[PDB]
Amino acid sequence: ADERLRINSLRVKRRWRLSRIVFRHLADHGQLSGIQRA
Amino acid sequence: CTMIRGMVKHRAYEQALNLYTELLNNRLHADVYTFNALIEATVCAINEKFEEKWSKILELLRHMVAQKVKPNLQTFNTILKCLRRFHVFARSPALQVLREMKAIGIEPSLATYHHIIRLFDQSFIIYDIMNELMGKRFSPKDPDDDKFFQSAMSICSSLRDLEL
Amino acid sequence: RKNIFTGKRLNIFDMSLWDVEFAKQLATVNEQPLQNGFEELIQWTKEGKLWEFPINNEAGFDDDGSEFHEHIFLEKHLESFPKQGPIRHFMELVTCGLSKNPYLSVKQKVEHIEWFRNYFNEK
Amino acid sequence: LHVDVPKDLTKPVVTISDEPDILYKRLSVLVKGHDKAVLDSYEYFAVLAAKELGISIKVHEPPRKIERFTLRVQYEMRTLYRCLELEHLTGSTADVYLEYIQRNLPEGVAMEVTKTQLEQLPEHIKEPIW
Repeated sequence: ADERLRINSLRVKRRWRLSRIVFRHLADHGQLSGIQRA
Repeated sequence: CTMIRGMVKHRAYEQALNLYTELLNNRLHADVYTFNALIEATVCAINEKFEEKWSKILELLRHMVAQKVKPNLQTFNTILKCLRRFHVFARSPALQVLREMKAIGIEPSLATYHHIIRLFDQSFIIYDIMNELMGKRFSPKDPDDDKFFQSAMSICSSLRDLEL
Repeated sequence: RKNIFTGKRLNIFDMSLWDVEFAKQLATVNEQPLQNGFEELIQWTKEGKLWEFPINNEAGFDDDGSEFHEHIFLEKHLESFPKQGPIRHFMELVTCGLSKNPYLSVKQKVEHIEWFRNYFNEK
Repeated sequence: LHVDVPKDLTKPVVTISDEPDILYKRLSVLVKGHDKAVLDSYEYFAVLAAKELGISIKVHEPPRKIERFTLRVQYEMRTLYRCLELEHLTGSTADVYLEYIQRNLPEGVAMEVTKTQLEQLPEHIKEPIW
């Protein structure tokens, strides 16, 4: 990370880390905290 | 010292006494725990009557003072546990041991009273022990401390006293 | 009619793994099961499993005992670089950037500076 | 326990040090939750504790926030607030009160405690350097 940054300096539901289908499945069951569908 | 403690732990009492003798022959000194182990070995030696064993314990204690080694709680507790095995003959020596241990400035533990009570329960000493212990808070000092209350309760059952 | 603590006494005195296991088996005589929830919380707190209250968000972290002057003034590590050239400009900027980094320790900042030193030395 | 009661109890050891205590002018405890009933119950708990410990407390309700996001299938998240301002409390009283109310923080509720300590000017700044 540091090494690659140094040279450069000189010059879907990824929010929850779930598959987009799965987030629906979890949220419908009420499993996610505070995710109420409206 | 460690060799003696090991043999005493694994019931090689005669060998422990012998190794104590070459320990003395080497002009070396023994520690407190080894003296406790030698007390255990002396009492567990077979074919000796109470008087000779008690004299041998006194002789070990004389050696211990001669070596400038100060006794601790475990020494007196070992003496009383060892002494439990000799039933009625042991009662006055048990009081003498407790009085000496108090006089030297070592505080009694629960295990001490446990051993004394179990020696006499084979009985009014429990009243004096309770009178001394009332209101006092204890800390872990001896492995047999947890056995005190049980034994004490047994006394209360044998005497049939509810206030105790 | 006299208490048991008065009478004749011996009168003979006047005033490694073994120790570890001895202490461990002393620990046992007062080893009882937990009696309620508060005792369980106390036991876990002593074991360190539970957080301390009130919460301190920087608990267990001291940043190697570093001081602010070690984080904010990092220009002492630029002495071996050119003192008035364009490299001085670039390194002054780099140390300004590092001094405004709250996520890095002093060691990481100085090793960044050392990497820059080495890279320029080769070039 | 009708008869069998503990005869004496080990009160914890609280030693009065010599170092002077911290002084807090204000202490704002903002509790956030997905449920208004939990926040109301926690408000009642905290207020009762504050009155009994002698701390001066004032409660209000900051505005609710809504996060709406569509994957059409639409989801929503509610964030409700309750702000408890304690005033004129020392370091030890504040610390113990916070320990209590944070150990008793209900499920799903977070806290943000802002402490405004009172301090004096450094002796270096009392007069200019000559």
